[PDB]
Amino acid sequence: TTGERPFSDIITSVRYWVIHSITIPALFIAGWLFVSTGLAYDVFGTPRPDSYYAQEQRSIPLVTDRFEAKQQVETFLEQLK
Amino acid sequence: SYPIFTVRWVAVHTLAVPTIFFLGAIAAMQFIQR
Amino acid sequence: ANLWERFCNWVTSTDNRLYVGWFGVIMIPTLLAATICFVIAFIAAPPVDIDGIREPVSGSLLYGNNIITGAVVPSSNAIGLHFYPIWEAASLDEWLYNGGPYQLIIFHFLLGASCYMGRQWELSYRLGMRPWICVAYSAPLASAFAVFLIYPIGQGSFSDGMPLGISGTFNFMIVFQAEHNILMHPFHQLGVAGVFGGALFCAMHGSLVTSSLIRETTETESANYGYKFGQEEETYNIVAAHGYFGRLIFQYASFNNSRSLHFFLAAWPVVGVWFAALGISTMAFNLNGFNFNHSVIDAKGNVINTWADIINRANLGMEVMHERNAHNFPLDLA
Amino acid sequence: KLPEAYAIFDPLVDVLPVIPVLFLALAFVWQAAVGFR
Amino acid sequence: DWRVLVVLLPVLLAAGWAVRNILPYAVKQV
Amino acid sequence: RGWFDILDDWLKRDRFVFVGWSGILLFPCAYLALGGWLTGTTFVTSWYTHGLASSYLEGCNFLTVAVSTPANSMGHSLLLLWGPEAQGDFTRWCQLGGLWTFIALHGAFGLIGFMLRQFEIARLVGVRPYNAIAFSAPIAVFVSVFLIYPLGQSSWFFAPSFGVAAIFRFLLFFQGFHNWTLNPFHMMGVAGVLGGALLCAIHGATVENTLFQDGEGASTFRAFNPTQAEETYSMVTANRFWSQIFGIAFSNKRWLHFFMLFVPVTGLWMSAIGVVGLALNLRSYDFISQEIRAAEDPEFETFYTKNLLLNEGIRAWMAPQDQPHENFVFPEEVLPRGNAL
Amino acid sequence: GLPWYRVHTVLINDPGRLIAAHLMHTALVAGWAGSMALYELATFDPSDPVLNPMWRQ
Amino acid sequence: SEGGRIPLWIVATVAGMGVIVIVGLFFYGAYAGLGSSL
Amino acid sequence: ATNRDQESSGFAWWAGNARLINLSGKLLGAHVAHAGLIVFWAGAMTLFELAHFIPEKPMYEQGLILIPHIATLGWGVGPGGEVVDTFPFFVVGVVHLISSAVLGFGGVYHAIRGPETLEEYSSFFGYDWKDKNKMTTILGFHLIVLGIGALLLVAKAMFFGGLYDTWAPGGGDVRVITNPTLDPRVIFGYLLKSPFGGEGWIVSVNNLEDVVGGHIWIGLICIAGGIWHILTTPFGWARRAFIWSGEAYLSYSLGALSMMGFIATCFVWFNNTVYPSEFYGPTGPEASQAQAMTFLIRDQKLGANVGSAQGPTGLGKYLMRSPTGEIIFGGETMRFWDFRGPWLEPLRGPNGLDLNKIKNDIQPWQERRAAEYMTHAPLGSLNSVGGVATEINSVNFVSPRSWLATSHFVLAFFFLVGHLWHAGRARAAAAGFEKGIDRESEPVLSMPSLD
Ligand code: CLA
Ligand code: CLA
Ligand code: CLA
Ligand code: CLA
Ligand code: CLA
Ligand SMILES: CC1=C(/C=C/C(C)=C/C=C/C(C)=C/C=C/C=C(C)/C=C/C=C(C)/C=C/C2=C(C)CCCC2(C)C)C(C)(C)CCC1
Ligand SMILES: CC1=C(/C=C/C(C)=C/C=C/C(C)=C/C=C/C=C(C)/C=C/C=C(C)/C=C/C2=C(C)CCCC2(C)C)C(C)(C)CCC1
Ligand SMILES: CC1=C(/C=C/C(C)=C/C=C/C(C)=C/C=C/C=C(C)/C=C/C=C(C)/C=C/C2=C(C)CCCC2(C)C)C(C)(C)CCC1
Ligand SMILES: CC1=C(/C=C/C(C)=C/C=C/C(C)=C/C=C/C=C(C)/C=C/C=C(C)/C=C/C2=C(C)CCCC2(C)C)C(C)(C)CCC1
Ligand code: OEY
Ligand SMILES: [Ca+2]
Ligand SMILES: [Ca+2]
Ligand SMILES: [Cl-]
Ligand SMILES: [Cl-]
Ligand SMILES: [Mg+2]
Repeated sequence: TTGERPFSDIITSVRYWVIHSITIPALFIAGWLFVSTGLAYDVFGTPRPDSYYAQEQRSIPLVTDRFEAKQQVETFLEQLK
Repeated sequence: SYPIFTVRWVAVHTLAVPTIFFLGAIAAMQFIQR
Repeated sequence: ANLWERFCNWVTSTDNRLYVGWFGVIMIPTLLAATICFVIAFIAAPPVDIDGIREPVSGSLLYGNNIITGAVVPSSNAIGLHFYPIWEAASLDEWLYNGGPYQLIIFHFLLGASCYMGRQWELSYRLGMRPWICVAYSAPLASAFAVFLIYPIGQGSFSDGMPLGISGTFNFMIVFQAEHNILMHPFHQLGVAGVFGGALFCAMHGSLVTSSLIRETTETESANYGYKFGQEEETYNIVAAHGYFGRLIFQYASFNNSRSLHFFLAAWPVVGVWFAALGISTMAFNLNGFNFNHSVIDAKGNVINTWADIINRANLGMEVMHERNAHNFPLDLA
Repeated sequence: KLPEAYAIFDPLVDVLPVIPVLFLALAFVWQAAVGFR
Repeated sequence: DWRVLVVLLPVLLAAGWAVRNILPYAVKQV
Repeated sequence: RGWFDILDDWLKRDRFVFVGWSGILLFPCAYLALGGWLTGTTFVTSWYTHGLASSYLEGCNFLTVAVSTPANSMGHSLLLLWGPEAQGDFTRWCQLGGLWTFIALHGAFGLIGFMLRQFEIARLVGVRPYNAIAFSAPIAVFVSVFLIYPLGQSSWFFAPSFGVAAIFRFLLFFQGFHNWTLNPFHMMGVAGVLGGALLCAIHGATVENTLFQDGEGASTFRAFNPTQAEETYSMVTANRFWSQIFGIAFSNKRWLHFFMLFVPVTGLWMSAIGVVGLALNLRSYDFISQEIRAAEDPEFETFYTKNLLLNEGIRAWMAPQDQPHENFVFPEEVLPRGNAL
Repeated sequence: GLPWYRVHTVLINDPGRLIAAHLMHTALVAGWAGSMALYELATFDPSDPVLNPMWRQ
Repeated sequence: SEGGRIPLWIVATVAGMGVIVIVGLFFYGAYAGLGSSL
Repeated sequence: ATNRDQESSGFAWWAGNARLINLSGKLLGAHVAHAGLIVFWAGAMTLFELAHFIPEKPMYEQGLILIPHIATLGWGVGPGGEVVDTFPFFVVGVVHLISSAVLGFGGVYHAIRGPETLEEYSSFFGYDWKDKNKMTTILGFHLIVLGIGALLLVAKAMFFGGLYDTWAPGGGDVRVITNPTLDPRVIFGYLLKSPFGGEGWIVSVNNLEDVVGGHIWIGLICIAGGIWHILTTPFGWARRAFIWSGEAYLSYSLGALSMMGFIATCFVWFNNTVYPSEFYGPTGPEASQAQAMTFLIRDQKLGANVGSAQGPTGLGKYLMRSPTGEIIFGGETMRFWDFRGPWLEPLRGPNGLDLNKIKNDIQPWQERRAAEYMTHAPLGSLNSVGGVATEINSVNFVSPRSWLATSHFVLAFFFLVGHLWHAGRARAAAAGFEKGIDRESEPVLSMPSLD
């Protein structure tokens, strides 16, 4: 052994489950809402199913300049009106 | 007799907390429609 | 002792430099035939019409191949799965044109290797060993069957059996990807975990045992002289090795049981390769890799490519180009 | 489809073929309960 | 941004909760 | 016994997970590389770099998610969050492929950390550092495939993208463009990995099947004491068995295990050398004699020329979607196709 | 005895013979440079720096 | 609270079933909505 | 709790059922319970299929493997294999399901309530593995039972409805078998055929007469063998050739099952008589041939002379010769010229595909069939996307021939592995070194050195 309490002990203790029957679902719900609110989309810049193309466009918004790439993506985004 | 907030505790949780959050996210994603 | 009794005792004798045994009785001639025919063919066989479209492919050294390009070429598509022994041909010239050497070799070899496995059981029995080395060997052998017998049965022709050659082996893999998307097959994936993982554990076991060797030599001599063949004492400190590895990860990820550990060392690559063989064997009947072609779709219905679609483009390249003169109809159904 | 009268059990019937597999899992539960002695 | 408070409210409620439940043993340890 | 040495004391405590001086490098870099991969494959697209969906959020599955390489236009930019491209914007950074370089760099420093850990722990326990040494092969492969190869090529774009399907595409690309299977360094790699797996299998099975009966059980795992002095299996019986089965056999245990280290490590190292070659397009693509003969003689065919036809198909059919920055437009009529297909 | 891959370790505690081995290595490298230069001279065509410079050759 | 109150085999079974549940959900997602090809 | 830990039994939990080897009662329970599992899956899977079954779609578009088995026996279908009444299917499911309760019950009883050993209870039901006589007797019993089953197939075919006959004159239909093939020349003739192309061993059987006759022969042979083994005990040479232990017997049966699995794989992959393509979909050969047929028909409607059309290779584009002369379909499907099927045979004459028949006699139902079979080739992905690996998502289809063939090759393989395992272990155990080498009696150490 190396001093820490056995996991066998912990995960079968009543207390552990009192704590984690709260904390585990809490987190889970938080991740859920992170998606369902749409927050994720905006945090990582990921296209919603209606934001990959404009209505009549079929050209991928490929980044083509290195240093003005940011303005390029911003333009690509404004292109969806 | 036993400590609670060991190095092991930390390691365990830096892995486990994000994992449950992430699984909640992916769960949610399963009901997204085009 | 009578003549048959003596002969029996020689055959099954534990003292022959190379064990014969009853499986060896079949193994030795079949493997000799396959071997001889293979060497002569690889050096000197004329071009073979693999795809039965009178487009003979040259596999031998004398006919323009090196070691890397050379091959004993699979028998003609016109033959399909028909048995094509030498005596079915009107002449050796015909036999060679139609790829007879290939059938002679893969059948003699398959029989011979199956008997190799049996013989491993047999000697293990004669020496008072436990019997399952042959089970380990069943994995590479089943693989051999998969690419030389089973896949041709599924596809209806020995012309799709793996070629006996380096570049022909690559030909086989590329066409297999084209038609079965083997890379996206979970059994090929398990096979890769079997060989990558086997290689990992090989290096890891080797390195751990090497790392914990007990000091028995000087710096001016090889440490290998510190082990003597047959010595009863183990030659490395497994406690020190376990201490190392256990601390490298965490204690209960490590093996303290040499038997458990060696059993793992056998089971992981063997099982993995079993799934590889079964992969080839079931794609033999056209149960293919995952097909997520055009699986992601935007709100209007535009296809959004994933990496799966780029894989699909590559597969299309292979598909349209392979056997460029052999298809007259739009669907490559075999 | 099943005869109309049994339509009620359609969900149940969608689930039945898997029940054999549960037995394999059950063997493990049982084993865990006797500590894999 | 309301979505960050809506989403990361369960996490901070879990943290506050477990802090409440483990506080005496944590103080005893520290 | 000053702060340095007190710190050293703490670092080397024998806890559940050993930390060490090497832990300081290793744990944050490994954590951020794994976390980068999970974050990316769960939430981040590849629309603006490859025109690909690559996350769970978009509808990809475990096989098709990936953290994709950045746009070809980014070149070999470190692509730092605070760099001239993202300029501090976390979202734009994700959109530009910042996560790729994040994961590759934190990953490389993590691997360094892990090897340092192998050295450190070996030195604390008093064993020879052969595990670290063996681990030089994983390092050679990662550095050659993920750093050197794209550094020879136009940009990070052509590095492998971190995902299952993505890696499969990397393989297929390497076959079509580099004829990688023809490369004798790759072939030595294959020999090293398959030989390695073989040694794993055959050694494990041999030990398991020349065990001494050391207990009464039919399940013979308990009949071994981790502290025992005696060999648990018969090296002599093993040696005779293989000598009679295969012709030759190991007689020396030390050599056996050294060999087991040598074959896969060497294999991976050779494969690395090959990829360093491919970084420059220094391929083993053709046999010149082959091409001269085939060019002059339209009846001369080998599996070598067959595979080249396949490669040409791969290039033509995958290039336009796989290399979007080139704006390839290949009209139907120019696509290489055999009859009917 | 010493295995083949260790034959050179005999230099580890002999600064003289180590310096000597290093002198021999330096000799071989210099000799390689000189030889290589001579071969390039025997084969180089100086007649056209424009369409046949050294790197084409 | 004391370690050992809840039987490890019950914890094993429940955790197991939950794993089967979430992976079940994910394979259900293969056929519904995004990634379904429909 | 007798023999229910490692300490007492010798066997670890993962080899747990090896603790049952000399506990005849409990092992009886395991067996009856397992039989219950199998009957359960049959019934439940049948009802599941039936619920998910749209009668106007072909079965093979609906991922069915059991309803096809029921239809082949002639229940529920009429001409062409059209589903005319689902009820028999229903019956077959429910009855199987009901039965699995009974079996389950018995299993569980004998498993955990009944006598743990049967020998002290009944000398009739108790057995010793080493008891060669009793073994051959039980074997005999079960041979009699098997014979009875094969005879039940015979009786279905001859006295209770008949079987589905894809070869029936005028179109596939359920037909009564009145004149089964009884000639041993034919029946065992099949057994002595090469397994290679154009021969196909027993897989080649292509008429219901040979099937019924075969099963008659098998019924008698099995009952007679059954009685034979009930009445005799193994002969000397038998005694000296075999390992007589539980694990050895298991190993023999495992080898047999491997053999049978491979055979069933080939059966479902090539045969379209006992696996009618109406129910199971076309064989691979069938579909490839069907493509050839389909484009011959198309291009010939467009005014092409398909007999003289030379392809790019110099071989005919539509028609060419087999290595023995027969006129066969061209393109890659040249490999499949041993294919035979009711929609193709009206175009076949003594020298093979007949050109005048092809020009003048192709009926619309033949075009239809060729199109259907060409477009339901047994190619498809693991997530059931119909078509070649490069086909886009749209068609939900993997042939039941693929499903069945692949499943049974896997099971045949692992069962071969299992036979190696248990045969080798049976040998070592019988000889007494299954647990390892006696350090003080290491056999090799008493052998002369190799060199
Ligand atoms: C088809 C699968 C199958 C079957 C039929 C069996 C059967 C058996 N096993 Mg095996 N086993 C299996 C798979 C199976 N096992 C697997 C997968 C493992 C690895 C986990 C094992 C590992 C194992 C070990 C280590 C041992 C056994 C033992 C046994 C025997 C006694 C069990 C007992 O009395 O415990 C008592 C069990 C209970 C009291 C719980 C209830 C069990 C019943 C059967 C559940 C009934 C549920 C059912 C739905 C009810 C329907 C009723 C209705 C029809 C009226 C029994 C014959 C033991 C043995 O050999 O003893 C001599 C033993 O030690 N097994
Ligand atoms: C009729 C068929 C049959 C029968 C009656 C037996 C019987 C036996 N086998 Mg054998 N065996 C068989 C076929 C059979 N085997 C096959 C086909 C193989 C090749 C894989 C083996 C390989 C084998 C080995 C290596 C060993 C045995 C052993 C044994 C003994 C103990 C088995 C046990 O308790 O396992 C308990 C059951 C388990 C631990 C569960 C197995 C888990 C499997 C691998 C999962 C398979 C996945 C599933 C099908 C699909 C996934 C479902 C999931 C997602 C829910 C027992 C006499 C042991 C022995 O030697 O005893 C003397 C032993 O060591 N068998
Ligand atoms: C299939 C294998 C099988 C075998 C070899 C046995 C053997 C035995 N059983 Mg068990 N049992 C079984 C299955 C089996 N049973 C099933 C399926 C059930 C649930 C119904 C039971 C429920 C059961 C109970 C409750 C008891 C036994 C008992 C016994 C013992 C006394 C037998 C006797 O004297 O009956 C005499 C035999 C007859 C009166 C004739 C039987 C008539 C048969 C069943 C008609 C159908 C025959 C036909 C072949 C069935 C085909 C089924 C097939 C389609 C699946 C004997 C060891 C007794 C025992 O263990 O004592 C301690 C006992 O009390 N059995
Ligand atoms: C469940 C099926 C089954 C099983 C397990 C047995 C088992 C046995 N039988 Mg029995 N038998 C059976 C059914 C069965 N029988 C039936 C249905 C009949 C009526 C036909 C008989 C008639 C019978 C007789 C007359 C005798 C036996 C005998 C025996 C014993 C030794 C047989 C032997 O060594 O075979 C191994 C087989 C051989 C040694 C044959 C030669 C080996 C060649 C190489 C086999 C090649 C097969 C080939 C690969 C198959 C491909 C297809 C082929 C047709 C071309 C053994 C206990 C003998 C005995 O001891 O009785 C007490 C005996 O004299 N049986
Ligand atoms: C003979 C075996 C067999 C065959 C040929 C089929 C075939 C089919 N099934 Mg059925 N089924 C089976 C057994 C079989 N099943 C079993 C055992 C169950 C209970 C779980 C079911 C319950 C079932 C349901 C509920 C459904 C089907 C459906 C189907 C159809 C779609 C198949 C599919 O998508 O699979 C997907 C493929 C996989 C999941 C791959 C499995 C890979 C396995 C796990 C590998 C195992 C390897 C080995 C055994 C492990 C050994 C370990 C080793 C170390 C030794 C197809 C016709 C579907 C249908 O279309 O109905 C009309 C459907 O809805 N089946
Ligand atoms: C990037 C970045 C970062 C980081 C972040 C992090 C650190 C994260 C982490 C994260 C995480 C950490 C996550 C996790 C997740 C997890 C998951 C999501 C899982 C899942 C799982 C599963 C799904 C499972 C499955 C399975 C298997 C595997 C086998 C067994 C069975 C089963 C099937 C169950 C920072 C901020 C610094 C900066 C910026 C950038
Ligand atoms: C004595 C004397 C003299 C002389 C000298 C001389 C003359 C010298 C020479 C020298 C020389 C003349 C040298 C040379 C050298 C060389 C070398 C040293 C080389 C090496 C090589 C190598 C090493 C290679 C390798 C390889 C290969 C082969 C393949 C590819 C890869 C590689 C590159 C690796 C004088 C008079 C002056 C004076 C004094 C005295
Ligand atoms: C021994 C043993 C074992 C096993 C066991 C077994 C395997 C059992 C089985 C059992 C069985 C095998 C059972 C069965 C049952 C069944 C039932 C109970 C059924 C019922 C049914 C019903 C009630 C039906 C209904 C209906 C109708 C009538 C109509 C239609 C619809 C429906 C479906 C609703 C284990 C491993 C656990 C472990 C321990 C030992
Ligand atoms: C139903 C049917 C049929 C018929 C069938 C039959 C009639 C069958 C028979 C079958 C048979 C009749 C089989 C047999 C088999 C046999 C076997 C499979 C054998 C085995 C053997 C063994 C295994 C042995 C071994 C050994 C050796 C070799 C040496 C010494 C040692 C020992 C003894 C171990 C047909 C097709 C017409 C049609 C369809 C339906
Ligand atoms: O792949 Mn593609 O698919 Ca199996 O047949 Mn049709 O073409 Mn050809 O003859 Mn070798 O190969
Ligand atoms: Ca919508
Ligand atoms: Ca008897
Ligand atoms: Cl090709
Ligand atoms: Cl074609
Ligand atoms: Mg979805």
